[PDB]
Amino acid sequence: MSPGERFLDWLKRLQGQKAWTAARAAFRRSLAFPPGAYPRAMPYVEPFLAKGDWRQEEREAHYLVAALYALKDGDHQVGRTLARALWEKAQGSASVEKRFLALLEADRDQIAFRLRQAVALVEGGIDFARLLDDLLRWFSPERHVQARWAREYYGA
Repeated sequence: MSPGERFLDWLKRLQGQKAWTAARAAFRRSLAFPPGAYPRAMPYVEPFLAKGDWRQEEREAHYLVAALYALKDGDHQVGRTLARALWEKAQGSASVEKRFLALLEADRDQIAFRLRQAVALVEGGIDFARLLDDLLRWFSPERHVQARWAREYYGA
């Protein structure tokens, strides 16, 4: 499995437990703070991160995805990437495309905010496994993830 698929399994397992209500509450509330900076969400993510070796930016990626997953009430739709979901949303609103481009152009200080805004903007579920795999590689000098998102958007 990929890091994204592994984390998705973890989130799905959590959502199936009685502790979900509390977990969702923590993840949802964490959207008001920088990823990885909300204490109550930590007990629900650290046990997972402990199984691997991560850099701070990578831990933050997991926290942000958990928060966005909760925002969408765990509606994971394999194959429906955020880029594709944004294209669908843009058909009814041309301005959505400018938000999409700004998302692709976001740097370390803008990505968390713009990603939360983009997920909140689209209708329905998205692929949270691919979302994490992509966020984890977002800062590659090549910007290959960004180019692929553009491919998915204009390809739709």
